[PDB]
Amino acid sequence: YIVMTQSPKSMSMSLGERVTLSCRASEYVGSYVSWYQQKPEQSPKLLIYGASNRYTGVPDRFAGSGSATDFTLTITSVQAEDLADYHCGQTYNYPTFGGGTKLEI
Amino acid sequence: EIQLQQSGPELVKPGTSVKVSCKASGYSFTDYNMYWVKQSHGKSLEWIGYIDPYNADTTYNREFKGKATLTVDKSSSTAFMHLNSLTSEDSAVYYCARKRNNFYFDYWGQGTPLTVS
Amino acid sequence: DNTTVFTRILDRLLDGYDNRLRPGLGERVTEVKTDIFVTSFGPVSDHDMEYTIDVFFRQSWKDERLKFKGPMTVLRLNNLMASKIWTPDTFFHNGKKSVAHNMTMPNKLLRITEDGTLLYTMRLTVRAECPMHLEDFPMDAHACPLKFGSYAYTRAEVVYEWTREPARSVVVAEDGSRLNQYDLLGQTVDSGIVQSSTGEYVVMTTHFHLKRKIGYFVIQTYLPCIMTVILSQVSFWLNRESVPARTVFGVTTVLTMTTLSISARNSLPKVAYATAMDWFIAVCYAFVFSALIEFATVNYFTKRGYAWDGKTFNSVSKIDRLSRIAFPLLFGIFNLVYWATYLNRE
Amino acid sequence: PSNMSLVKETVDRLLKGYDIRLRPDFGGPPVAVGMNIDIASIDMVSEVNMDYTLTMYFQQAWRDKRLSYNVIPLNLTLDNRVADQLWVPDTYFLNDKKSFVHGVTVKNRMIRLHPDGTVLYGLRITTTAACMMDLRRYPLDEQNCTLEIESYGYTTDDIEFYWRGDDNAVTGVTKIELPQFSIVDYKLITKKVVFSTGSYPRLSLSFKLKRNIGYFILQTYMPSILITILSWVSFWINYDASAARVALGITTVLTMTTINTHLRETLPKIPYVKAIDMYLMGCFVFVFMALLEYALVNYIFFGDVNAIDRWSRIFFPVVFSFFNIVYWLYYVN
Amino acid sequence: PSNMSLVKETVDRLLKGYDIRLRPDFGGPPVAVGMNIDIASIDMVSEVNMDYTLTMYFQQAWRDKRLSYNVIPLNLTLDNRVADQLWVPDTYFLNDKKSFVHGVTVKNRMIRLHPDGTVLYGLRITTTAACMMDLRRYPLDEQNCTLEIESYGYTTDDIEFYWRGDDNAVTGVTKIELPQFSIVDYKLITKKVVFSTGSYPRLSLSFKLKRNIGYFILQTYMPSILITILSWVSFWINYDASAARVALGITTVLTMTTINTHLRETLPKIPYVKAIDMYLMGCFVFVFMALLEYALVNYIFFGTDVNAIDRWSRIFFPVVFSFFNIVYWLYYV
Amino acid sequence: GDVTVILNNLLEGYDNKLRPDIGVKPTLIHTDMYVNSIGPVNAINMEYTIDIFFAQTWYDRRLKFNSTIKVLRLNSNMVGKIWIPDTFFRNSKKADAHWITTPNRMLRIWNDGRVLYTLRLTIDAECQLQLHNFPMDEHSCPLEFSSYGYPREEIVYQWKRSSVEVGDTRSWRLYQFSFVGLRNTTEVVKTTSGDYVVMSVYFDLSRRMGYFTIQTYIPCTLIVVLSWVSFWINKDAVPARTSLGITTVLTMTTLSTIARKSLPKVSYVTAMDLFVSVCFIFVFSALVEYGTLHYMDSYARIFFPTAFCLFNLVYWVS
Amino acid sequence: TIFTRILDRLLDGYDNRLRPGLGDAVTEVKTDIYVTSFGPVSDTDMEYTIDVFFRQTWHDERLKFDGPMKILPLNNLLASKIWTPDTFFHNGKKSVAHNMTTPNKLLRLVDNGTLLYTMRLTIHAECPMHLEDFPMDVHACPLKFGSYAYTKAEVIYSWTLGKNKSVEVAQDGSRLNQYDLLGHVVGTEIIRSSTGEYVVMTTHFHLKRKIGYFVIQTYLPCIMTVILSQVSFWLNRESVPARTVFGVTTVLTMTTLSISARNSLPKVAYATAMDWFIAVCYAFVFSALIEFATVNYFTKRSWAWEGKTYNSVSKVDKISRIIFPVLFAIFNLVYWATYVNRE
Ligand SMILES: *[C@@H]1O[C@H](CO)[C@@H](O[C@@H]2O[C@H](CO)[C@@H](O[C@@H]3O[C@H](CO[C@H]4O[C@H](CO)[C@@H](O)[C@H](O[C@H]5O[C@H](CO)[C@@H](O)[C@H](O)[C@@H]5O)[C@@H]4O)[C@@H](O)[C@H](O[C@H]4O[C@H](CO)[C@@H](O)[C@H](O)[C@@H]4O[C@H]4O[C@H](CO)[C@@H](O)[C@H](O)[C@@H]4O)[C@@H]3O)[C@H](O)[C@H]2NC(C)=O)[C@H](O)[C@H]1NC(C)=O
Ligand SMILES: CCCCCCCC(=O)OC[C@H](COP(=O)(O)O[C@@H]1[C@H](O)[C@H](O)[C@@H](OP(=O)(O)O)[C@H](OP(=O)(O)O)[C@H]1O)OC(=O)CCCCCCC
Ligand SMILES: *[C@@H]1O[C@H](CO)[C@@H](O)[C@H](O)[C@H]1NC(C)=O
Repeated sequence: YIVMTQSPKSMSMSLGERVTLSCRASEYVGSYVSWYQQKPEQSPKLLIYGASNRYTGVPDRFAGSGSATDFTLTITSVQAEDLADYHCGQTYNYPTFGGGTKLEI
Repeated sequence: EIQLQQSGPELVKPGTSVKVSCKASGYSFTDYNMYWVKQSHGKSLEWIGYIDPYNADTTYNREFKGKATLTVDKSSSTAFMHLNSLTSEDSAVYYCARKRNNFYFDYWGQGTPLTVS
Repeated sequence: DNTTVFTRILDRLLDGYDNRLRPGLGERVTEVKTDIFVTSFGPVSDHDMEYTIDVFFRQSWKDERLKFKGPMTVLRLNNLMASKIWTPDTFFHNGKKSVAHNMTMPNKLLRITEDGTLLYTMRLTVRAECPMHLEDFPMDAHACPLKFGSYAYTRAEVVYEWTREPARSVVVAEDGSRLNQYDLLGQTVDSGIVQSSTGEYVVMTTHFHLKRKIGYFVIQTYLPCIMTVILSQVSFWLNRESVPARTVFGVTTVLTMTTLSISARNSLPKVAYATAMDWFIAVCYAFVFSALIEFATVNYFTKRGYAWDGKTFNSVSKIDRLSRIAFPLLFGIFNLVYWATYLNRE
Repeated sequence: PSNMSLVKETVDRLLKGYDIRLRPDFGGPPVAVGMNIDIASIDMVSEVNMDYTLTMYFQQAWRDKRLSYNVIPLNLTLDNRVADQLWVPDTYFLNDKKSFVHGVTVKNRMIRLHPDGTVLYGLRITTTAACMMDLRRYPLDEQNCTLEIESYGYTTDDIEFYWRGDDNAVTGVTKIELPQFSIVDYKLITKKVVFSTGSYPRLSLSFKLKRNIGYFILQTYMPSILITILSWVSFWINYDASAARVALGITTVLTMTTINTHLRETLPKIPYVKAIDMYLMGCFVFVFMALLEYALVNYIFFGDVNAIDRWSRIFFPVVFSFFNIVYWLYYVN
Repeated sequence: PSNMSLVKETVDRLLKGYDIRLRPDFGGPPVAVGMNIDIASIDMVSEVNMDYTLTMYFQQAWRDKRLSYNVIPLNLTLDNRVADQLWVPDTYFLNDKKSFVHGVTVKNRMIRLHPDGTVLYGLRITTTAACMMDLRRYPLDEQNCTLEIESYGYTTDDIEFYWRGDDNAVTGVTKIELPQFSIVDYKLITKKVVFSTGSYPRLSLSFKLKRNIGYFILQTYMPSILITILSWVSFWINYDASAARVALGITTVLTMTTINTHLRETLPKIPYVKAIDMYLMGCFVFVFMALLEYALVNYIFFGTDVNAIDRWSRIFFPVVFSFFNIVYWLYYV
Repeated sequence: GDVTVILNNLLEGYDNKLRPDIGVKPTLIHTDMYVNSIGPVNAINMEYTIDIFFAQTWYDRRLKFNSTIKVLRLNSNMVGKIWIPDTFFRNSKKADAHWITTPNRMLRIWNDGRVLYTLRLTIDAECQLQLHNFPMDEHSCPLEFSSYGYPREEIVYQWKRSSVEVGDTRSWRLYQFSFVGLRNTTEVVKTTSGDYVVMSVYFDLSRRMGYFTIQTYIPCTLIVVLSWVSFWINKDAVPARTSLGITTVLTMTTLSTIARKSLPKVSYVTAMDLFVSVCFIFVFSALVEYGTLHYMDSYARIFFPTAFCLFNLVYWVS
Repeated sequence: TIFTRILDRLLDGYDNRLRPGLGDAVTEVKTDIYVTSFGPVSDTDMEYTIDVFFRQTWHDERLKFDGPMKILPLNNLLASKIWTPDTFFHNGKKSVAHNMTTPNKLLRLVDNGTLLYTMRLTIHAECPMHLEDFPMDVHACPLKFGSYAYTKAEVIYSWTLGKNKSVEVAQDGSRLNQYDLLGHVVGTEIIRSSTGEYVVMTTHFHLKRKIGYFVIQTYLPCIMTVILSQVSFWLNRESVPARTVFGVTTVLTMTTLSISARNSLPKVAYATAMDWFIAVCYAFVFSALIEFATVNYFTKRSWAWEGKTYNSVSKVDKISRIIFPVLFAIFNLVYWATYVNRE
């Protein structure tokens, strides 16, 4: 299948600081890439779909973009509730999620 | 509103079998597929398989081909996953994920922890 | 009476059915799950920057007005029913001129499942524009697009979808390849939004990744070009005193390259930039022209008009002897640099 | 006139309540549709477009119990415009790129209802059918071009095909005169091809077209032979006549290049050497070596010589004959 | 489904009693029709046929009071088959030679009724419009091709045209890429042309198209220049080498003629000499004088001074050729 | 009007699907043809275009009317409303009816039920050309036609007295041929669907060699004459003799190729292909004559022109 | 709605299969043509294409109305619901009635009942060409049209604005690349056929071929080729290889010119005037080679001039270099004079 690789395994960004989360695909996935937020003991919640669009009822601080095989999720200013693990998936083929990326202060 | 409610916590021993269900509400079941996802403790999510509820067609991951079976009840909105020949490596939390489009998984299940020991 | 049961079902489906209004008009978006089974990837006309493709263009959408209950789950119907129902006004954005085959009858199947789902498939020969950038031609590869979407309905009215995983929703028949000078390496599919003068529209893009085969152009162009370069460099090994013979070599060889250079362009569009073959032709033109200029230089210093017999005789020109080894090395080094630069790109 | 009234009400009875949407035995077993073809001509075989133009009388017979009549003892042959009021198989030719039914003085079409219920449905169709020709042996090639008769919408559970008469179905093949080919064989096949939408019945009429080597011998091989034979006259010319032999050698070499380009211009831009190319390249190597023969004689006298010409006089014909024998045997057999 | 039933009643209400034969405000003031184009591509600008193919999303907007609805708050986009049940302007392109609406998968048309009564009527049209090209400066020519959009049956007393949005109406002209052209400017004009039947509203969409000279260096000028330069090599060859110089000279004269006729067979049969002909004529004179230069040298010796004509012609010919170019290029560039 | 009520009476209860006297007797049809212009004869595709006012006549008992009006001359609007014979042309590759400004059809009905039906057609009929005396070959190109569905028991055709009324031949598009004569026959051919009566009109077309003589033979003959010039040229001029020889040999290789461009790709030698080949032999012999001579000349000056004209007499007599 | 009330009454009880005044008189169809563009002329097919606003005016008492508008411009679709003359072009090879974006037709019912029915048509009509004087021909290409079914006793055609004002050609509307439209003359005749008598309207467009294109592509190459052959005379007579290349190249050049010339021309046996010019040019070119052959015949020493007897320039060469450019000169004068001076 297609493996998704989150380059920064962890971070230590401060509250109110911009943070970038990178996601790489072993091969083409088109715009079919999405980001989900996994708090501890909580199921994933979709934030970004299509590699650029934002799911309805989501804060505007979550901004994501990218091209083929290069996808980034950027948070302009993180809040207390924004500290959680992040998974980038691909649905151009049989779905395969990448390793989680977690944030610290 | 939409809400997927899975079975719940489970306790089992190697060699037995366990069935975990994924009820769906708020939308017609046959409209959209239902994907099943596994996540070990502190590990990346893994895709097991999905079932087309209308014609009950199924597609399985090669890693989980023959290890799990996907069945669906059209009358009562629920997707069922059955595991057999359980082992210690299969102790994880299992989610069921609706697919609204070919872009994203809209609504995810609560999550069903699995313990093998 | 045996078929009267199904006649009364079809009559009920179209009773009060307005085929001008889409499903969910004013209620929901009409999701059209599409699929393409390329029965055969037609020829690519680089001259017109277009390619032909034969497809079983499949479209599936839910139409709640066409729910039925009966002794069968899937009504298999001829095209005559299709014109009675609403179908998506799908068109091809880069389509130049396409044919909906209808011999013997309209090549369209229309299956209505009991839940209202439709499977509307048609056989088309789509002649689509492929904007071609022939910078590396003939060692070039093109991602010829096949864009399609609703002509009238905006994204708020109809949205298009792939019926399977996007990688698995465009299938090419195993023997379905009518390409002569191309190889269908594969396809990649994407879905985007195009902003137009009328509104926002969903566009389903399919990039058939074609790589040209240099087999034709190697025989047709490069070998005559190379053998013309080697025909010219035969003149170096002839005696300088043979002025008409070496002169005939240069003029004929240079004349040949002009014919070849004109000939090569005739198979291409009249692009205003030089292609990779143009530089090869230009260098080959330079190498034959230099081989005539070299002879003209030798003829300049040819102090005598009579060749060897059996009374000083003209010596072999140092320009010839250097040109004997220089021009096939320089010409060889050019080929290595030329071929390595273009062949090793991705 | 009384019989005309009886025939009128009978045909009116058949088409009254007739539903064109449902096939014969809808919801029942597949309707067995017979097929028989009478080929009128094969107009032209196009390598450039990879197709052949074929004109035929495509007759397909099937049984419709709704169209069975008993009162009159005769086979009605109705006006061809009635076919638009009757269910007909949605037969299509998968290979076709541009096909039509003739339309002068009326639509060239036939309907004839038999008392049993059998419908005999004939159309005069011209088809340009795709035939991907493996031209590696061209012009010594045998092209197995097919006409893939297949139902579009109806699966094997809804329709069935058969050649009405195993080989009595297809007629007129022997009377076809092709200017460039000769139909060695024709085969009739029934099949079931599976698509993602289901399994469908297939009839494949294959023609084992064999190229007429006579035409290409006149246009392609003989000029190459004559030019290659022409280039050999250089070996009897004295070495000092550089302008003559060089002009003679260059003209043959350049003309051979023009010939190679001209023939390939008439053919599609194929990526593989054909049998003609293997011959033209072989001849091209021979005329080119004839040029390099002098350039070798020149470069030993100026930069023994008589013997080099003497051997070239004999070997170039002989070793070119061996090229022909090896060439013809490999491709003819 | 309830909303769709409401939409069904509204659409059926409009077409009920709708006279397709009578234009909006028939017998009243002229109906103002709004054109706006979106050039999808300009294909095959043909000098031989004096026409260019132009694909476009030709949109016409007019107010049809009979098609005003107030119950539905959204803009009804109806199926393309409804256009046949509606009055549309009888718009035609006066210089259209061969045109069609695209018809795959359906008829490429748009009908979008707006609540106020506006009707946005879109068509995807490929049209081979006629453009009489003044090829005197060809290939250095800026061809001013137009699309003469006019109403056929309705005079200015019955219909009026207006670019909707003025110069914003036509879009996509910058994105168009032509292999041998560079669209430099496009202008929109609104006229009123008078025929014997009356005065009619005319919209002329003039594109000023400038030819890309770069292509013609590769295939036309540089081969001519190189051939012209190649002919000068005879000046460097000794006079006694009659066979060499004459062979060089005579080949140059012919190949220029073949190039001249090579372009003329790709070009229409027009009487006026073109700039390419002027350059080829100039190139023809130089090569033809280069041949006559030897013929002068030949008749001077065989009929020190003989060297002088060679030397002066050696440098004068490149000079006067360069002056010919500078005069040529300044005149045309 | 009086005519309108008559027309409504005729079509009332008229079953357009059923032929006149179906199951009672075969419907006799009379066909007469006025060849407006025989289009170009396309030898390459083995076809020719023809423009005709094809008129066919038959009696329909349902279309009899008694009135002071003796005939109803009508436009093409009536054609689709009444039973028309399903006549098709058996050798037509493609056939166009004319529709500008309106469908080019004519229909007339007499009191006795006689119907005269005429329509203008452009027919790209197929003519198998036998190419052995090309371009001195004569062809009898046919134009067959019969009912497509109705067999001999149902539809019968019979030539009228004015069977083929060829018009002014001067206006014809017959560029290469001269229309020599017209013949028409009638025969019954058996098909899988039954026996059908076929009417074939033979147009005997004789080719004019004047065009090809100046365009093909004279260039071939002159190039042969060019080869003869070599003999008078001094043998010592090796580049000149060879240049004259090679250029003429290679020129005929081009003339042989272009000679085939105007012909169908047939698998046999035509007379022109025979003519160019022997001319090829002459020039090749001329070049070979110098090749032997370099390693005699006076004899070639006589034998070559003597042999060439000797071939011409036997060749052109055939 | 009022204009719909009037417009539907005219079609009520209207039989479009019958002429106006059938059995009572002869329907007169007054015709005028506005040539929007005299399209190109195909010599090969003996046809020309002409884009036309074909206007027909006839009186129909069934289509008279009393309404607020004295003239009713209707949609083109109403033309199919009313009787129109079944006009067709006797020499029309192929024609197109444009439908982009709708049928390019206009239909106007004047209050008195007169109908104006105009169509935009492209007409490939036959133009039998007498190419004897090609490329300097004057061709009167006819445009014959008339009714197909209705005999002279039913439908007669006239010119609405008279003979000299019923065929108007737009001043700019000339797509003639190779011809000059000198003018047009219109006439009417009656043709007898096996089905009856019919009125035929003939419009002769007089076309003069522009010799300029052929001056450049064939005549000048022929003249320069003829000049090139006559270049041989000035060259040294011992230069046999150079002279022979001149002769063979020029003669073979003429063959290409002759074949290419006929390539544009149809496959007729008229033996056009260009053939005489090409043939005479061929004879001049061929005779130049024969002149070299006779020079070569008596060229004895075969050693070129040096500074050991030397050859003298042949009297044939001295006379050839005079007579050839004079005989071709006078041949041009007589040739050009005869063809240009013709009406
Ligand atoms: C597969 O698809 C193709 C295309 O999508 C279909 O082909 C088209 O089918 C339509 C519908 O049947 C045809 O329309 C008919 O056209 C008649 C005039 O033909 C001329 O104009 C058309 C313009 O459409 C041209 O295309 C034609 O040329 C082409 O076709 C002919 C064959 O028709 C070929 O021979 C040519 O080589 C071209 O390829 C012609 O130039 C027109 O008369 C006709 O309308 C009359 O009949 C209908 C019948 O329902 C009436 O409703 C209507 O009112 C007309 O009736 C009046 O006129 C007749 C004339 O005599 C009178 O008898 C009546 O009494 C009445 O007064 C119809 O509109 C179209 O020609 C055809 N071809 C095209 C578009 O190229 C195929 O059918 C379809 N199926 C298959 C199996 O292929
Ligand atoms: C564009 C291609 C050419 C551009 C090069 C342009 C450079 C250029 O113009 O060449 C000049 C020079 C001339 O040498 P050339 O070729 O003429 O050879 C000999 C030379 O001229 C002697 O001087 C002559 O003897 P002499 O003493 O006078 O009595 C002898 O005559 P002969 O005794 O036999 O009777 C000549 O054969 O060439 C070189 O030396 C090699 C240069 C490197 C050449 C390598 C270039 C690739
Ligand atoms: C028509 O009327 C005449 C009387 O003039 C009569 O002789 C004839 O038989 C009638 N024909 C019919 C009714 O068909």
